Amino acid sequence: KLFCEPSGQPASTAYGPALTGRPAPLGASIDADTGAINFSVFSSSAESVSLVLFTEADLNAGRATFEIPLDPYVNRTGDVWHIMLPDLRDDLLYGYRVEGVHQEEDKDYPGMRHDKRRVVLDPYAVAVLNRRRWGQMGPNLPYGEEGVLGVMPTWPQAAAALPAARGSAFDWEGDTPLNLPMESLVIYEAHVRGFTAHASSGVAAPGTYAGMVERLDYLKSLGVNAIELLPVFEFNELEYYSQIPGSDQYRFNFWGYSTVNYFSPMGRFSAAVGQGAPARASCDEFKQLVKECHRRGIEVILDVVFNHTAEGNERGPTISFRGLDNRVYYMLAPGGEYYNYSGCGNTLNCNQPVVRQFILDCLKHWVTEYHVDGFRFDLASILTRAHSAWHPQQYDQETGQRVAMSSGGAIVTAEGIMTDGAGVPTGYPLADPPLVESISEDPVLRNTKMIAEAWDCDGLNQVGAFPHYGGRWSEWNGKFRDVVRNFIKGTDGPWAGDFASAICGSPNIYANNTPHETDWWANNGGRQWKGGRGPHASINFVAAHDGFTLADMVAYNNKHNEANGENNRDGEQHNNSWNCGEEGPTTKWEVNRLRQRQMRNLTGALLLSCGVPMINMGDEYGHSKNGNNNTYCHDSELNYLRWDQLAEDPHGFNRFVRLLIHFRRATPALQRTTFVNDKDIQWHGELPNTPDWTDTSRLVAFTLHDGKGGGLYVAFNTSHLPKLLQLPKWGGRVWQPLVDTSKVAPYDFLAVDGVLSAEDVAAARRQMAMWTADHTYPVLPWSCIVLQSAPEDPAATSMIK
Amino acid sequence: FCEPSGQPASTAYGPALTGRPAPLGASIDADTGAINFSVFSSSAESVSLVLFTEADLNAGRATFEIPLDPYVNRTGDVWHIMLPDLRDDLLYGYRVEGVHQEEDKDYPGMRHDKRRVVLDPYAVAVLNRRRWGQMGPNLPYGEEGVLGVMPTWPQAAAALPAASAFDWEGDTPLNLPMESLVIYEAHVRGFTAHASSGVAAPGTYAGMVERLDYLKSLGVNAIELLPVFEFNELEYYSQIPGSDQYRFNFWGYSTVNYFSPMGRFSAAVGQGAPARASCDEFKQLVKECHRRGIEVILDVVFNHTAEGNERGPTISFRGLDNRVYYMLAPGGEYYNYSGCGNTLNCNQPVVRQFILDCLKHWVTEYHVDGFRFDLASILTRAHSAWHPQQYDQETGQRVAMSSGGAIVTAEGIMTDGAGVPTGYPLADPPLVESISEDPVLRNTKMIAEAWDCDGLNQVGAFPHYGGRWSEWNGKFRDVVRNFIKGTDGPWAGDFASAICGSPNIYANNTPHETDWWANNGGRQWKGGRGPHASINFVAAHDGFTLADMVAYNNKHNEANDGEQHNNSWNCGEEGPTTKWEVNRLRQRQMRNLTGALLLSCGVPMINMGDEYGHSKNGNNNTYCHDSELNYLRWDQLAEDPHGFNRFVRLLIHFRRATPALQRTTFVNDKDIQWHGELPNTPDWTDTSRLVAFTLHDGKGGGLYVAFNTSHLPKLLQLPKWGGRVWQPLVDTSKVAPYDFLAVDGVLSAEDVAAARRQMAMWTADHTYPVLPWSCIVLQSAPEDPAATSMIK
Ligand SMILES: *[C@@H]1O[C@H](CO)[C@@H](O[C@H]2O[C@H](CO)[C@@H](O[C@H]3O[C@H](CO)[C@@H](O[C@H]4O[C@H](CO)[C@@H](O[C@H]5O[C@H](CO)[C@@H](O[C@H]6O[C@H](CO)[C@@H](O[C@H]7O[C@H](CO)[C@@H](O)[C@H](O)[C@H]7O)[C@H](O)[C@H]6O)[C@H](O)[C@H]5O)[C@H](O)[C@H]4O)[C@H](O)[C@H]3O)[C@H](O)[C@H]2O)[C@H](O)[C@H]1O
Ligand SMILES: *[C@@H]1O[C@H](CO)[C@@H](O[C@H]2O[C@H](CO)[C@@H](O[C@H]3O[C@H](CO)[C@@H](O[C@H]4O[C@H](CO)[C@@H](O[C@H]5O[C@H](CO)[C@@H](O[C@H]6O[C@H](CO)[C@@H](O[C@H]7O[C@H](CO)[C@@H](O)[C@H](O)[C@H]7O)[C@H](O)[C@H]6O)[C@H](O)[C@H]5O)[C@H](O)[C@H]4O)[C@H](O)[C@H]3O)[C@H](O)[C@H]2O)[C@H](O)[C@H]1O
Ligand SMILES: OC[C@H]1O[C@H](O[C@H]2[C@H](O)[C@@H](O)[C@@H](O[C@H]3[C@H](O)[C@@H](O)[C@@H](O)O[C@@H]3CO)O[C@@H]2CO)[C@H](O)[C@@H](O)[C@@H]1O
Ligand SMILES: OC[C@H]1O[C@H](O[C@H]2[C@H](O)[C@@H](O)[C@@H](O[C@H]3[C@H](O)[C@@H](O)[C@@H](O)O[C@@H]3CO)O[C@@H]2CO)[C@H](O)[C@@H](O)[C@@H]1O
Ligand SMILES: OC[C@H]1O[C@H](O[C@H]2[C@H](O)[C@@H](O)[C@@H](O[C@H]3[C@H](O)[C@@H](O)[C@@H](O)O[C@@H]3CO)O[C@@H]2CO)[C@H](O)[C@@H](O)[C@@H]1O
Ligand SMILES: OC[C@H]1O[C@H](O)[C@H](O)[C@@H](O)[C@@H]1O
Repeated sequence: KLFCEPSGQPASTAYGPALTGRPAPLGASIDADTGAINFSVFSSSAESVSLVLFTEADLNAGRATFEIPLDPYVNRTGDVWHIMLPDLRDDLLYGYRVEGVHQEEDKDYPGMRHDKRRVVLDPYAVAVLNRRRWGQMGPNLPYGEEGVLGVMPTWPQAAAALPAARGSAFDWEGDTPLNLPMESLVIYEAHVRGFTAHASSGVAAPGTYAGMVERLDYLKSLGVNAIELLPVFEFNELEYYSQIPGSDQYRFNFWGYSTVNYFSPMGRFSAAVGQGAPARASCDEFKQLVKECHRRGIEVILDVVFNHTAEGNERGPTISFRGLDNRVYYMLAPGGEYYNYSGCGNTLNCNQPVVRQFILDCLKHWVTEYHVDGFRFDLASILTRAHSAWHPQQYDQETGQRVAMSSGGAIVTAEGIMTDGAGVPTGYPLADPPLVESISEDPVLRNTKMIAEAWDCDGLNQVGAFPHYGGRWSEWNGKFRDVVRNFIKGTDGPWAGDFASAICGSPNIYANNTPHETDWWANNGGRQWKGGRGPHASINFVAAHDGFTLADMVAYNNKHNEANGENNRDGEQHNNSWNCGEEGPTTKWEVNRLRQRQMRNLTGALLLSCGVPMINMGDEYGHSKNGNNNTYCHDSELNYLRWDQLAEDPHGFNRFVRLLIHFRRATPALQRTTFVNDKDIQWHGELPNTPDWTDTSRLVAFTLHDGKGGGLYVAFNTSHLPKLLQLPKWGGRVWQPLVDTSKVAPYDFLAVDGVLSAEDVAAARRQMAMWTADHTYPVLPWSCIVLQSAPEDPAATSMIK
Repeated sequence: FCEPSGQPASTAYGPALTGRPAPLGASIDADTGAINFSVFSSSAESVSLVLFTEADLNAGRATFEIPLDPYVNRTGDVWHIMLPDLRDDLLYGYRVEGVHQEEDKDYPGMRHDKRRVVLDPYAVAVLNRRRWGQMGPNLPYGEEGVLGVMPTWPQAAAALPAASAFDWEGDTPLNLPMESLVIYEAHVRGFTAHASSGVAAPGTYAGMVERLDYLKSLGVNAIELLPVFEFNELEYYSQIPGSDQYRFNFWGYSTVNYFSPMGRFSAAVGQGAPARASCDEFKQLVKECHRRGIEVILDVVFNHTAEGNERGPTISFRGLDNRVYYMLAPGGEYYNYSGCGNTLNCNQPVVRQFILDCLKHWVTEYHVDGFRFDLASILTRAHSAWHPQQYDQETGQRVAMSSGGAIVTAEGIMTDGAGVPTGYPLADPPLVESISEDPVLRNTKMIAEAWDCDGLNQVGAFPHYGGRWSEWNGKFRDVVRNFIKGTDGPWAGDFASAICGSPNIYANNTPHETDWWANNGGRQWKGGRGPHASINFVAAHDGFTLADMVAYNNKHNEANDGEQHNNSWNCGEEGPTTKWEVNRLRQRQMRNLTGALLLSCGVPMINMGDEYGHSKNGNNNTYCHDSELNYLRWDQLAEDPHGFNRFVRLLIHFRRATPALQRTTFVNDKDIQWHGELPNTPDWTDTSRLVAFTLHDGKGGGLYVAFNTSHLPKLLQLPKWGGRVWQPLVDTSKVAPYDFLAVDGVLSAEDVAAARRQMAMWTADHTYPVLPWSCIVLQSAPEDPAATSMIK
């Protein structure tokens, strides 16, 4: 009955005799009055659970240091196994050896995959230790043979770190989440390793959290106020380890979309872990990073991958969920086959109530413990899909043994199709997925920003209609990307009209609510989610870590992923790109000229649109992956911030981008929570108020008011020919040049900085005064301008100085 | 030895000697040191030499009078006397007695009056009134013994030769190749009269010297002076109803004496110095021009004199030999091809020789470099001849002759003695021939204003004697003015020709169907000349200012005549305005006209003031105004409110630095090519508003030039020259100083490089945007792909 009562297992050279303990909280926690360590882990299906303890030396030799088997009657309440250890030695790490049935051993129990030869990881582990250093192979052991822990050299035994002692807690120094209004954000999408891994970073600890801190100043000076980190939860970079043919380079799991543990920071991004620090060092190093971001005005948004795990399918390794309770954690068919909506091996059983709670807890854990500001949910559609349910295992009354069940205990239709227990066939996209409801409504998370990549690998696309619970979710707007890429490169079809919509924050998606005639989601489950949102629901992007780099969108018609080892079958097939006249690096002046313009024209579309822009690390200076549009597996300069190329800025593109960011941020009209109307914005062409929406259009142009008598004139000429634009006349006022991608840098962006003085800017405005007074502006093919309304001053046409 | 001629000595000289007829004028006998006086009159009966102290001259009174013996003191029609040991501070004239036609109708054309004392045509210096605008004395003119005509025309006298020659310090005329000239038409008083000039002696030869560095810095290498031969600025002295101000003869197109420099442009004469002081003041001016590589070209007026018609004053020729010196009908009426009252008898032999002697004088004595011939057509016309006077061998008295001795046809029409009707324009005028062939003048430039007031126009075919003559090209003016304002018609085509040095006017051997001169007297002159035959101008002292032809549709001459068809456009409003679009457009058009002028083959001339936007407030004939209308506004030049003076200055230097525009032969199709919005696709239609051309430098480089005269802007596809890109230099659509991208005190070489780079994407695309009513000049340069990287 009582938690303090000893449970029978004897003391050791490193702990007191075990006590009963408690179900809550899940994970390992410090008991407050005794100082002891309570362990709690869920499994509905395990027959036995042992807590396994390791020193690092023993961990590395594939052996346990101590084992404590839990009594199934004492050390268990419902489905939560638990035990407590006083005087536990700090140099020890922990896991669980879970015994039960496996389907390959007995057909009658499909979905069960217990294996006592493995020691599995606590899902709620605060920190994980296995391999200390990025890219370091696991130790050479006789894996597979009796008594040795670990799957293979690329998957050695891992273990969880004990909770920190009372009195030892992080000095936040009064740090808090920043809660910046969403519409005010400029998101930079970044990878922790790649941010400083290149020799040119010059940081003390390349490719780490601490390293990232040394170069955070550059981001603040760039004008960014949010950073979105690619997956930061423990993953195994050696999981795709193999040789690249034609090379001695080896491929890795670099990006990290394959999560081993969701509660622990990636240890092989921690400088301290590389230097031999205890496993929790990653925790405090990550905290430090978040503190440093916040000091600099930068929010932290974590890319989280709750739709599949590193365990893959049946052929993958057993490291956590599979060996604890495979039927609970993964989405399974009645035979035990893994659903593969992720396209990565398995699908997490998101709406199953234990799993739901896991995810809730996880998000609260990162917000509360690490002061994070938001999450970006990889393939978020899978979080809408209905789970697989199994009946609770029924045991024999007299015998105590295990009783087999109709359909293995899978809850099915009369036709055998799998079900969520509540009458919904497994996989069905729910209009009201209870996981998403809980995320949207949990008080701990109420000021936390949520962003959905609203699609998955089974062709489900929910953009415009992700279950958003009152405007509580924004979305990666891939239609924006497609529209901007198409319109800017110069293309027939609806792209001018669509581009104008993109510029306005895509009201055609988020405000409008009449669905496509053949779109099943929008006509059914998504129906109620279709309006009731603003332009800030749209995360706008032209490029991401996925797909072509900005520079490569203008240098490559086609992808070149041969080095990825899926023989070019991977990555986006339709990039809507144009090489500007020749594939890859060229010597032709005409083509390079054009690319310099196109890069800026695309950036202009991005930073001059309503909604919320996101920039892919590197795109702000011309970064190239040599035409590889899916560099998930390369630990090389293809995925690193080129501090050397940034400094060089050979055509002044970084200056242009920086300055446009700052300008965007100084322009309230661009940062809205409600959609612009005809008083806010007007559309033009070669003549004022005469836009071209035809299929052959190559021009979109508009005025944007500032509600103080001023505003901007913006134009995108996507023709192969130059044009003379007649500008709308605002009485008493004249348009003044600011942006012009026709001009060689620095005259492509007329604002004061280290390169152009106030005098230089005024001189450059006066030069054109005859043109602007005339309300006439010449534009180059494939070019972009931004002008500002100023009070007319007839003295502008007299001699300058 | 010259025999004594019998006249007594006096306090001022010794017993007179006979003297010689040569040289004409007053001169020093090399043998005795005596002053020899010589003077032509075939018609006179008596001639007395009259001498004046300055005091006596001022009081209308002669100090001495020496009657000449008609036998001993005369050889042929030349009267002469020598006076030894003459007080050199006296001045001289002649009292000439003879018949007058009003006192006797039998002698039409004779206008002797012995109450007058007339000036030596060959006078080296004249004294009459010492200061500009100074009224003559208030004498009882017309009464017995009082000399002078009225207060505006008091008695003049001529100075004697000096017995201390000027120090030229090796000065010679510069003999610059004609094709290298940029000419500045200027007026000696107007140049420094304005308070802002800040000179010691405003409005004088000495004052002009003090500001010549301005002209050198401007890049001008020839100055053409409005008439510096003595004239009477009080000829038109009269009050202007509007104002306090009086009307003058300001410009000076009404000469009193052709051999004397205008005394009232001399600071020294105005200060009481002897009359000769102006000779040295003028020599100093020429010397100082030459030190600065500036040539001196004199505007000369040999087609008429200040004596007007029969209602004007007898001061010189009329009283000496009216019949010789003036073009007369058989009743003694004054032909008036000049539109001024008289016509000088240019091709009669004594007259011819006078003009020639005059030109030689100014070249030899004053080191002048060239002449501009006012209404030069008049010098091509046949003169009027009269039989030599007949006297009774018995009585000695005059004999009347048939027709008054006029040499007429059977129908009574006047003739030149050799069968040509008086006034007929000659293919081979001996005066123009002599000018063209005389060795003294062989390296002297000659410029004809080849028309006159009876509608004779000879441009394209002035008798030029192997290209010895250039001409004011009035076609250029009209064409450039019409093309640049935007005007339907043949203007684009004519403008292209104007740019080529007007070969349609000077090398075109095919004359018009109707033009008499070209089909007859001028036929032999219709070719054999290069573009340097054409003196190009957009404006001159006559007509509208550059500024004003862009600000006024119609003239405004109330305060006074003046051109009626000006081909101007005010750019949207008459005169001054606050409308911004008008002022902007005027600023461009000033540059656009000046560009047409300075980017054309031939020889450009700039009218004083037009390099800073000088205005005459819409008055297009300011001949009678001694005021800031005709003064160089040093204050306004200093202000340069929209950088127009800078623009002009640079354009002039750039032109001098461009051999391709300074030619003695005409451009062919290898030299120049004609483009439009597309390369090699010009528009010659009646609605054309664009002319553009490439001009080779002979080294693989060259210029792209274009004038958009449309009201709409254009995009221009430039012609692609392999391995090369066009760089911006001139763009009249850019606000100064970016209208002219050249290094000076305002733009660094850094500034220029950066201005060029800005546009590297436009030029590499071979695409150039131009504003309406604008003009650009680009410069072919080797292609540098790195131009489009960061300027840095
Ligand atoms: C938003 O969303 C997406 C997705 O989240 C992001 O997309 C990017 O990231 C993706 C994931 O990184 C990436 O996809 C690529 O990887 C996945 C796998 O994660 C691939 O998925 C398919 O193919 C794999 C591999 O064929 C299948 O895996 C199954 O089979 C293998 C067995 O072949 C199992 O591997 C396991 O066992 C092997 C063998 O024992 C282990 O390898 C070991 O031995 C080898 C030699 O024999 C050695 O080479 C190796 O070093 C040893 O370790 C291995 O470690 C172990 O995992 C799997 O477990 C099993 O599931 C999948 O079933 C199948 O779906 C894709 O094809 C790849 O493209 C995307 O391209 C990225 O774009 C996106 O970025 C986000 O925005
Ligand atoms: C090249 O080509 C041309 C021409 O060379 C240049 O053109 C410019 O210069 C022109 C010449 O300066 C200028 O023309 C203007 O002036 C001329 C004359 O020089 C005019 O010619 C016509 O009209 C006049 C005036 O009616 C005629 O004059 C004749 O009659 C008058 C009147 O009697 C005579 O005047 C003489 O008599 C009176 C007697 O009392 C004297 O006046 C005095 O009393 C006045 C009051 O009662 C006082 O006010 C006055 O101050 C007193 O002195 C007068 O002084 C005296 O001379 C004339 O002698 C007699 O011939 C002409 O015959 C007739 O042809 C033009 O009409 C004028 O426009 C042009 O406008 C310029 O553009 C050009 O610049 C070059 O490219
Ligand atoms: O140069 C003359 C030509 O220019 C214009 O066509 C260009 C397009 O604007 C430009 O986007 C690109 O088109 C490519 C598509 O974007 C790409 O998806 C793929 O299909 O290849 C196309 C080119 O190979 O390039 C073309 C021209 O190269 C203009 O639209 C034409 O009308 C014009 O004749
Ligand atoms: O005026 C404010 C208005 O701006 C935006 O509307 C523009 C659209 O984005 C744009 O596509 C275009 O719409 C036209 C279609 O493209 C065309 O095919 C045809 O059907 O006509 C449509 C209407 O013109 O132009 C509109 C502006 O007229 C924004 O989307 C609006 O919500 C906003 O109110
Ligand atoms: O290219 C060398 C050539 O240039 C100049 O000739 C141009 C003329 O100046 C210009 O008027 C124009 O002539 C055209 C007429 O206006 C038109 O009405 C019709 O008759 O055709 C004419 C041309 O075909 O163009 C010519 C250039 O062709 C200049 O006159 C010469 O010095 C030189 O030979
Ligand atoms: O399912 C995968 C795909 O879904 C969506 O249709 C997106 O447009 C695409 O970018 C994404 O990768």
